[PDB]
Order: sequence, then C-alpha cells, then structure tokens
Amino acid sequence: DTLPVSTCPAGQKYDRSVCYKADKIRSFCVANPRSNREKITDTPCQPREICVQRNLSNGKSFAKCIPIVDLVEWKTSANGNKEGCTTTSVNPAGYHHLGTIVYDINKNPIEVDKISYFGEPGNVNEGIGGSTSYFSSDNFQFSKSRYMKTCIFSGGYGNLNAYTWSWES
Amino acid sequence: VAEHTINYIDIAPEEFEP
Repeated sequence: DTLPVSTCPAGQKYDRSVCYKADKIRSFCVANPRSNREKITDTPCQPREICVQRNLSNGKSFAKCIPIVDLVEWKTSANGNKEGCTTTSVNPAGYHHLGTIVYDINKNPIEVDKISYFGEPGNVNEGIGGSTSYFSSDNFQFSKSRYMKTCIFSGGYGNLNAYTWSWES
Repeated sequence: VAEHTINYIDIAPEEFEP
C-alpha cells in the first residue's frame, strides 16, 4: 500500500527503489549527467506494513510496503548454518511468483547464502539465489494441488526475520 | 497441504514497470 516516491527534481528521473529498512523505502533519482545533487527520498511504511523488494522486468530494483497480514512472516533457523523452509499456497489458482526478503534484528536487510524455491509436489526447482537479501521465484502455476516451498540458508546469523509475498508482472 | 495461504498478489504500478 505504501509506494516509493516517483517524483524527482527538474532534470532528474526516478531510477529505482530499495528497502533501506524493514520500515523505510528509499527511492533514487538520477540526473544526466550523474551528479551528487540527485534526490534520494526515504518513505516510512505504516507500522503494520513491511518493506519488500524485487527486481522489475527491466532489472531495476523496486521496493514498497505491504501489510504483514497480506504476506508470510517467518523466522529462519536458529542455527544460521541450518537450512529452514516454509510452505505457501497462493489464491486464486494461476501463475504467480513469490518474493522473499530477510531482515536482521536492527531492521536492516541482511544477505543470506541461499534462497531457494521448490514447486510442490515434486520438489521442482523454481529458482535459487545467493548472497542476497532478497530473491524471487520463477513464475509458477499455483492451484489447489500446487504450492511452493521457500528455503533460506543464512550461513551466518540465525533467527532472522523473513517475509514472503506473492507478485505478478 | 501448505502451512500458509496468501490471498494478496502484488503488482507494481505501470509508472514503475512500463
């Protein structure tokens, strides 16, 4: 519901946005030529929202806040070196992605060694990403019999805060 | 069966994803 700010000073254009904190979007304007005058805008989420991040069809980062009740909040394994997972159906039936972002206790995005997605039943590879605080699955045909497992392997700190949401383009 | 069911599907506004 809370969107990044797309407006920029004259001579500048919106370029991308990232989750600066779990509760703060950060948007970036760019000038031509590039300069240090470029407007960077921080947008707070509402307290019931969490910032989620993914890459758009053009490769640019896009961040926005979604109500936590509208996605899956989960904890990564207590032992950072243990891969832990959660499973999610998405309504209605159809082709959707999942995205996942991981935060540490200070509400900072934290890179994890591996985020992997498995279509179920069958443990079908639906995407593997590494050394990243966020990562999205392939486009997967969800249905009453088809759902998706998301696995996080931190490789460092455990008990991290993960958020898994669904999206389409 | 899955542990969770999602009932909200995010789509980026056109002004960001043309």
